[PDB]
Amino acid sequence: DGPEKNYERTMAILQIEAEKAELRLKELEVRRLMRARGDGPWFHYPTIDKELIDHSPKATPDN
Amino acid sequence: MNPIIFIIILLTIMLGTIIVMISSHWLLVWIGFEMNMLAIIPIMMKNHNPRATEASTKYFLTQSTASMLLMMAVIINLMFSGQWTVMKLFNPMASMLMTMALAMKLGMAPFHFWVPEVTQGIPLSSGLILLTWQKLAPMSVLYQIFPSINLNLILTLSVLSILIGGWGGLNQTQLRKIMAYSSIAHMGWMTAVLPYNPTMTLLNLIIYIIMTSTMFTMFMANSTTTTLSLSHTWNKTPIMTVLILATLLSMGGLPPLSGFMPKWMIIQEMTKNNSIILPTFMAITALLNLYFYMRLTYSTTLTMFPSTNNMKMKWQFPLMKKMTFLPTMVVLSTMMLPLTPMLSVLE
Amino acid sequence: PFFDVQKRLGVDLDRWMTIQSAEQPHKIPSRCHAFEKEWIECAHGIGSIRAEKECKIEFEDFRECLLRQKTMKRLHAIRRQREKLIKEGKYTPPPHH
Amino acid sequence: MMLYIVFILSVIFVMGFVGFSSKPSPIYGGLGLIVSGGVGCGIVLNFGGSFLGLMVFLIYLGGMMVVFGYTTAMATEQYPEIWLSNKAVLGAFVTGLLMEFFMVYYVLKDKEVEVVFEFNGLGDWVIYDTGDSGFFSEEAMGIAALYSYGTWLVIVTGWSLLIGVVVIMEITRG
Amino acid sequence: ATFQFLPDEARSLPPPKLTDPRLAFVGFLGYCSGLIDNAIRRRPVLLAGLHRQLLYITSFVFVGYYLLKRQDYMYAVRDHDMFSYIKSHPEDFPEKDKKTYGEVFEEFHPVR
Amino acid sequence: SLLDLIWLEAILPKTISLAQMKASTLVTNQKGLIKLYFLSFLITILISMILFNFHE
Amino acid sequence: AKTVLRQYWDIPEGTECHRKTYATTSIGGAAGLVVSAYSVALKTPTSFLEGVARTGRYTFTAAAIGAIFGLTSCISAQVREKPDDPLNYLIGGCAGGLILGARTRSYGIGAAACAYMGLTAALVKMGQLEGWQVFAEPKV
Amino acid sequence: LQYGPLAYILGEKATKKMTEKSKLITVDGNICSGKSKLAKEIAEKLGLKHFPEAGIHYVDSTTGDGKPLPVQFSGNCSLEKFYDDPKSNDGNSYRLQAWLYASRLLQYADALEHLLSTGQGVVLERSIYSDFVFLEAMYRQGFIRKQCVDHYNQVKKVTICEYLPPHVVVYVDVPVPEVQSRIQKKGNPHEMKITSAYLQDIENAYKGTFLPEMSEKCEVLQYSAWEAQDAEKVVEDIEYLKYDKGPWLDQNDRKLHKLRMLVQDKLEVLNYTSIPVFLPEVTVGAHQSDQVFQEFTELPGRKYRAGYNEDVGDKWIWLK
Amino acid sequence: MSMVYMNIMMAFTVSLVGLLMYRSHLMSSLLCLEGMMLSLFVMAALTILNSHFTLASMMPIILLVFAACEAALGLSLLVMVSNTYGTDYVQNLNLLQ
Ligand SMILES: CCCCCCCCCCCCCCCCCC(=O)OC[C@H](COP(=O)(O)OCCN)OC(=O)CCCCCCCCCCCCCCCCC
Ligand SMILES: CCCCCCCCCCCCCCCCCC(=O)OC[C@H](COP(=O)(O)OCCN)OC(=O)CCCCCCCCCCCCCCCCC
Ligand SMILES: CCCCCCCCCCCCCCCCCC(=O)OC[C@H](COP(=O)(O)OCCN)OC(=O)CCCCCCCCCCCCCCCCC
Ligand SMILES: CCCCCCCCCCCCCCCCCC(=O)OC[C@H](COP(=O)(O)OCCN)OC(=O)CCCCCCCCCCCCCCCCC
Ligand SMILES: CCCCCCCCCCCCO[C@@H]1O[C@H](CO)[C@@H](O[C@H]2O[C@H](CO)[C@@H](O)[C@H](O)[C@H]2O)[C@H](O)[C@H]1O
Ligand SMILES: CCCCCCCCCCCCO[C@@H]1O[C@H](CO)[C@@H](O[C@H]2O[C@H](CO)[C@@H](O)[C@H](O)[C@H]2O)[C@H](O)[C@H]1O
Ligand SMILES: Nc1nc2c(ncn2[C@@H]2O[C@H](COP(=O)(O)OP(=O)(O)OP(=O)(O)O)[C@@H](O)[C@H]2O)c(=O)[nH]1
Ligand SMILES: [Mg+2]
Repeated sequence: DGPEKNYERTMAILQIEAEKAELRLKELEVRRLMRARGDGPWFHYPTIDKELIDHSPKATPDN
Repeated sequence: MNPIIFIIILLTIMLGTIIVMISSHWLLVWIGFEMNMLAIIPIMMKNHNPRATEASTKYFLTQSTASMLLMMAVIINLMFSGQWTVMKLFNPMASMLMTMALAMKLGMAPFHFWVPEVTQGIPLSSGLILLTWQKLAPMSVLYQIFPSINLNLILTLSVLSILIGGWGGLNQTQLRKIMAYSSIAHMGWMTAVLPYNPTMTLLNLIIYIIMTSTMFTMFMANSTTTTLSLSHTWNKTPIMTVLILATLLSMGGLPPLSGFMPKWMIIQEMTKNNSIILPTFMAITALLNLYFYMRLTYSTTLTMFPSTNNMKMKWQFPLMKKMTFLPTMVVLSTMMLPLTPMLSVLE
Repeated sequence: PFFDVQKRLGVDLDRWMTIQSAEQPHKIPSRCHAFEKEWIECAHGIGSIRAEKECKIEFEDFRECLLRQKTMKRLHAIRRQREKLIKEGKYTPPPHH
Repeated sequence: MMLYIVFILSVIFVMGFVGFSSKPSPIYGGLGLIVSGGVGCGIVLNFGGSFLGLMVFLIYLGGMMVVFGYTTAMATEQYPEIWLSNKAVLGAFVTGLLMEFFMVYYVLKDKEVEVVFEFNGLGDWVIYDTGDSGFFSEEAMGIAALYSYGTWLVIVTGWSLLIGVVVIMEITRG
Repeated sequence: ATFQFLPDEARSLPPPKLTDPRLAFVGFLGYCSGLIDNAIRRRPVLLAGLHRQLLYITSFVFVGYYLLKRQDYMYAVRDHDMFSYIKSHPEDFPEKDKKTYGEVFEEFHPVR
Repeated sequence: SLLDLIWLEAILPKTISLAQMKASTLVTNQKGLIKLYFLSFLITILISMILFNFHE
Repeated sequence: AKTVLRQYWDIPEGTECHRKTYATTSIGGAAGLVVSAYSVALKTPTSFLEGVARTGRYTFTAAAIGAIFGLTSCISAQVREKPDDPLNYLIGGCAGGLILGARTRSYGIGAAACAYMGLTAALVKMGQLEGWQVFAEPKV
Repeated sequence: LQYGPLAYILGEKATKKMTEKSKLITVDGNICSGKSKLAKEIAEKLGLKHFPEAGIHYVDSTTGDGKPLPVQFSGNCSLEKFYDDPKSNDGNSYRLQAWLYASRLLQYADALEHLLSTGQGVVLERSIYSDFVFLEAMYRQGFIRKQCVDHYNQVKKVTICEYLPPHVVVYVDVPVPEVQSRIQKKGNPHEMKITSAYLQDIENAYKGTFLPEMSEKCEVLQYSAWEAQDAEKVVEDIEYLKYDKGPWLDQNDRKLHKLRMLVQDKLEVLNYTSIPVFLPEVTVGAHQSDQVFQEFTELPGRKYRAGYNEDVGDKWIWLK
Repeated sequence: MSMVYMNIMMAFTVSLVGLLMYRSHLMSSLLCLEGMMLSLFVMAALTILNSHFTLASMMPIILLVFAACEAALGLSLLVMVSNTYGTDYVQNLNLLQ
């Protein structure tokens, strides 16, 4: 292969590697914030589903 | 045992595990554990000899005690939360009791003394159920309560299990006690990563089950239960010795074998959380496991021990054991590292 | 659950007993029905990490209803003082108390 | 004094447990467990659970009857041990009663006691519900719901009892 | 979705090609299992039971195809979550003012 | 000299391999008695709470 | 342990050695007692005295190791005017290893204990200087 | 459908095939006592399967083409060499005895499998239950070490426990002086070197240990030389037996299902004949072991599992 | 907490220590197991009854059902242990050391 093909093949490799390297750092920062603040899809530990509550009139008034 | 009775009992063992895994209510989880223990004892007692009786009694006493602590945790959780949902626990004393209860059920150190003895006292097929299927239910509960588990407690058990499993295997010549201590060591890795990434606990669990299932199936094929009895395999089935070698090296975590993957992934997760001293200590201590895997490969595959004259009679007869799934499990036990990114399916 | 087969298949095997704000026979309400419902509705959908922090009031009140620890401490404080005042000839209970 | 009915029963409850936890002859361990089942029924009864209380008493009476039979066959020696006959049994028995007494003394001396965790000693009546005028037992409606609401619970319990018969026969067929 | 191997939203992703290198490896693993099966049972390894050998390959590829599809989907989900979170929290991902090496300073360590 | 004695006797493969043998024997030389194993379960729980506060 | 460990780190390094030595001696004794409980539980003594005599050796051996570690580590820093020096714990660690060898009647253990305990202690001092976590909080 | 739990679940239970002609008969007696001739007659008259006594090549006859294999594939154990030099240094005496026991154990399994699978009774000439008589005579004559006797007991202790003893034990009781005469008439040169003491040790082992034990759990019939001549008399006794003792009365379907599962898997049967107890007599090193094993697989129709050898005319291998 | 809980919790602890500290008779330890269920039953019942959570009133009953299975399972093993050694002593169960 000529120097030009390998040269610009190298650039295409460097771009892909640089893009992945950035996303790897971004993910570690997103995971850090999501876990600390619990305001994202990840680390979303379940709460009790409110559709299980009964809202009918009960046998007594105060409840 | 009537074959139909064995199947129904065997289906009940699975039913209890499935009930634990699909239950959203602490009572049904406890019921699932009781159903599982009820159905497994008759499998342990299947051959009705004093050793099997001892193993079943030691197993029953351990599992019963864990169920009491587990139910105690559930009732304490009920006092301090008024609900039964399977999820984080609302009382730290309840978290400790449940964590310890599950640790005994798994056989984690220092609640490990029963695993070597129960495994040695029961047939190989029963030992396979004990060291593989019986891990699913307790692990699945740990996978749901981990947000409330005390970090020091869970990591203390993991470190102790890896050490005690590593040292315990060095002195064993019985294959069932080697698998027991190997199991204790591997359980440590699963719970060590649990606080950080529960997915890697599932990955380690599945890969441990595939590799443990393969080893037990190969022991059953030639009806070997001791190191020396296994040392005759080269003189009947040469192919089997080669599969034992590859599977044992994989269990030791040697690249490029499948067994390296869970250790590789767990180290990644722990370092991402700036946990450096612990994965380094864990990886080095796992070299104890490799050492007593390498002895078995020496006496099994890489050398040839003396035979006996009567061995010539076995040359004329073929293997007739089922060896169910053995060709598939051994390939999965060894040639899966190139497919590591498939672990995201567990997410 | 580990495997949420109940949600997938739509069957309801054990969710009915999980909470005391769920439908009870003849609509008999639990003592802490209102406190549970408030906490369950506060924390719904936001996750435990957020709920531990943004629903402390609802949970703290619910815990008080369940175990009544603050109330019993208050009563022991009142009862203890009356013993001090009764024993010192300082206060005298009215006829109805 | 009568307001402390539930506490007094709970004191006898623990004493029964010290009775069989000290582990004398299972003949006397069974006796200790029968007593604890009795005052345990009394405790639950005083909280409005007459059915729950009477049943735990009934179940444990049949269980200890089987235990008594098994003791004479498989857990008997020439000189069955009473609480006074053994130093280890007496030492455990004495230790448990002294640990019970002191907990009682402080909680009564102060109306609160700290034994690892804070306990209020105002009497157990203070937590009871004030209002009540339904024309039924709440425990009965809850227990009776096992057959309408608890379809899944009946299946797993029924199966386990059926398997229990199959299992015990396998285990005991040497 | 809850407890679903492939949620419906996964159909917006391009399915794995039938010539995927990862799928070819899975098919190869089935071939090896087929050969081991002949070996342990002591049949001619390459020749025996070609009907059995074809089922080892076919079943591995069948299961592998769906595993690769779920694998791909879970990684698409991870990116979808990550990018939306970055969108939802601009203050936590601020653009760096990028100096050039002409402006930035680096201490020089001679290799003498 | 004595300094190299520490740098050797401590790091010898014999030293490493022979300490693993002691630890192995301590771990595995048990009596197989239900009584002793459960007595140790009691000690593990007590020191877990009293000493490490795992229940706190 | 949490509170006892805190007080050791609470007081400045190289100063108040009597208090430092009290901390390490307490850490030494607790470790010996824990070993004594497991030892007697799993390897039953023949008589009640030998059970006490076995508790006596292990607890004293462990307390001596800690007391010598705390004393040597504190005094070494005090002499050398270098509080936050990892080397001070290296000397404390070896002295402890020597106590184990002296208490054990075996030059093989004393040397090996010196090296491993010497390196371990220096890593501990490095650990809190640099902030290394052994049980790290989940963060990502 | 190969027999297994599924076949049993579908109605292949032993009780459906047994009768009062489903018996396991063993014919015993000293050397040259007329066992084999009597054994054939009993089987012919009762319609039972006759099993010729298990020799060095019994396992050969049940596998492959049925022909004897070269003796290197049996450790070179030699009956003639035993009679010429019973004290040879290479351990031929015990190596033969250990091989013979495993041959009888294999034959006993084959007989039980035939009995259970088809319901037809069988007739054997000696068995694992009476093989020890030669072990006892060999040791009493100093032909084997005490270590060899202990080895034999270990293998027998973990193998003979899993089987049921014969229904009927026929014993032809011939006095020793008569045997020494009959051996002379027979013409076998090696066999003529058997000493009277050896034969009196076999008779002592039989009459003193074997028959008393078999009495407690089997129908033991004994006969003189002249009674043994007419098999019709012997058959008449067998056909009018009671069968009121022994473990065969306590067997049921699930127990015989377990027994059949064992005897049909020959490697499971032979499992403990090769326990790793390194006696010099029966131990073999890797270089000899490896060299003979490679030779074994080169034998015709022996490299692959039966049915997969093209060099002996097996077809459709790519579909099997 | 309420004062009854002090003795019920103490009762569970006493039986737990009872189970963990063995003597000779294996039957004695099986009683300490039934003791733990009895205290668990009682303490669950108090919580459920006091809080007026109706649907869990069946929970203590289900607790007894699976305690009976454990006791029946434990007694079955004691039968086979006794049939082997002639006693229920636990020191005889040490073959697997
Ligand atoms: C690609 C990504 C994945 C990368 C991971 C690594 C992939 C490799 C994983 C291997 C998985 C196990 C399958 C190995 C197949 C081995 C086949 C073989 O070696 O031949 C078997 C041969 C049989 O001998 P024979 O009597 O002639 O035939 C009887 C069977 N019909 O047996 C013998 O006769 C040999 C007896 C002597 C024993 C020699 C032992 C040293 C040589 C072992 C080589 C295999 C090493 C495998 C270990 C893993 C290596 C990475
Ligand atoms: C495993 C092959 C190497 C054999 C030597 C063993 C080395 C040790 C293995 C340890 C783990 C390291 C694995 C390194 C390979 C994985 C890295 C990788 O290549 O990922 C990308 C790969 C697709 O490769 P790509 O760059 O996109 O080029 C496509 C050209 N058609 O996507 C993949 O993940 C596919 C990886 C599977 C292997 C390549 C499959 C080639 C396709 C034909 C099927 C394989 C049949 C030949 C089996 C060879 C076994 C030795
Ligand atoms: C592209 C392939 C690259 C392979 C990379 C290997 C990576 C490691 C994979 C590990 C798994 C290894 C397979 C499992 C072991 C099975 C082989 C074995 O057990 O022993 C070797 C065996 C020969 O033993 P034998 O008893 O003689 O069997 C009869 C075969 N004629 O069987 C053998 O003869 C050797 C088997 C291995 C050779 C595979 C050959 C590839 C398929 C060729 C297609 C068939 C060509 C037919 C040619 C004849 C027609 C012209
Ligand atoms: C993680 C990424 C990697 C993914 C890996 C995927 C793993 C899962 C894939 C399944 C692995 C097992 C594949 C088994 C292939 C061999 C099956 C075969 O050829 O059987 C031949 C014959 C029975 O075939 P037959 O039952 O008639 O087929 C219809 C099935 N209902 O009878 C025989 O002689 C077969 C005996 C050898 C087989 C071992 C014993 C198992 C028995 C299996 C029963 C049939 C299973 C059908 C497989 C279908 C799978 C889709
Ligand atoms: C292995 C032996 C097992 C024996 C089990 C014995 C019974 C165990 C009782 C468990 C419940 C004890 O409960 C323990 O004490 C009181 C209970 O109000 C709490 O007390 C503390 O926590 C709560 C938290 O809001 C607050 O009141 C405050 O922080 C503090 O008072 C503890 O946080 C709790 O952990
Ligand atoms: C830096 C980390 C390196 C990690 C390396 C992995 C650790 C693996 C540990 C394996 C240790 C077990 O291996 C064991 O060691 C002891 C050392 O006394 C050997 O012991 C050998 O020498 C001793 C005396 O010196 C003899 O009493 C013994 O008869 C002899 O076998 C054993 O033969 C060996 O089986
Ligand atoms: N050492 C030894 N020799 C045996 C054994 N079984 C047979 N033999 C020998 O093999 C030869 C044949 O055995 P026999 O059947 O008893 O002799 P026989 O000539 O056939 O006399 P018959 O009873 O009439 O058949 C004899 O030389 C036996 O000594 C054995 O278990 N051990
Ligand atoms: Mg003959």
